Amino acid sequence: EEVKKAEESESKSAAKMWENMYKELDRDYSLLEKTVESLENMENLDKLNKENQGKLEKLELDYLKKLDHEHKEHQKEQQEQEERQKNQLE
Amino acid sequence: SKSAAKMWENMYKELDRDYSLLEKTVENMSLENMENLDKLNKENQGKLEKLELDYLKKLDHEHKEHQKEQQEQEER
Amino acid sequence: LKYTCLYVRSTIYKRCRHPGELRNGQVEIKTDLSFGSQIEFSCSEGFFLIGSTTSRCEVVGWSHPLPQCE
Ligand SMILES: [Ca+2]
Ligand SMILES: [Ca+2]
Ligand SMILES: [Ca+2]
Ligand SMILES: [Ca+2]
Ligand SMILES: [Ca+2]
Repeated sequence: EEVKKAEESESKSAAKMWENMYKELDRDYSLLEKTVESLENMENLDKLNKENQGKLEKLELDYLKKLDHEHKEHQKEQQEQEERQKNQLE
Repeated sequence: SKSAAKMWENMYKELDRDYSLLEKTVENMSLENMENLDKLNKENQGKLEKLELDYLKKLDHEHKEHQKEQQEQEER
Repeated sequence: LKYTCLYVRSTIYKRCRHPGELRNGQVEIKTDLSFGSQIEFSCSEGFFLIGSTTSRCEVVGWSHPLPQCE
């Protein structure tokens, strides 16, 4: 007879249990629902592509400057050797 | 009360299962983004090497051109 | 073809927060707390319900707030 009072007491405390841990997980689930969106990854890949392209452009310009610098000194050295054979006075 | 306890148990068990699905969804998305960034840097480093290879090959070609230039000037 | 969620989901239903506890009343959950579901409100004996009788998880949040009993 007293069992029925124990079943309703256990069911009431169980109902207040599964509801309470739902409230805690429902608050944590909202933090997981927000961190899903996506934009942080799209912006991370876009930010790395800009820095990587700034490296390819600064290196290519530096190599193009050195290649143009070499050709300038070669054209000037050949013009100096020409002015030397002209002076070489006999 | 028994029906109330079973409802909140079934609603938590679904909240717990969906939480694990969202956790694995963000874990796989975070790992795929790291793999995409690794391929971006690996594809990059291959382009830096191509710039250095072309720079050295052109600089080496210019040295050989100046050798054939003087040899052609001495003969002429 | 790359699609997008209209709902929340790496290649399901969105969920509304807990509705709270209705003082001197009862909050009946018909299905779950997800998008599209609805809840019902009732007041105790001798209490008039001041506000909405139902509320739906609309596009997410509850369409109607918590009613009042007296
Ligand atoms: Ca993420
Ligand atoms: Ca380099
Ligand atoms: Ca030639
Ligand atoms: Ca409740
Ligand atoms: Ca009444």
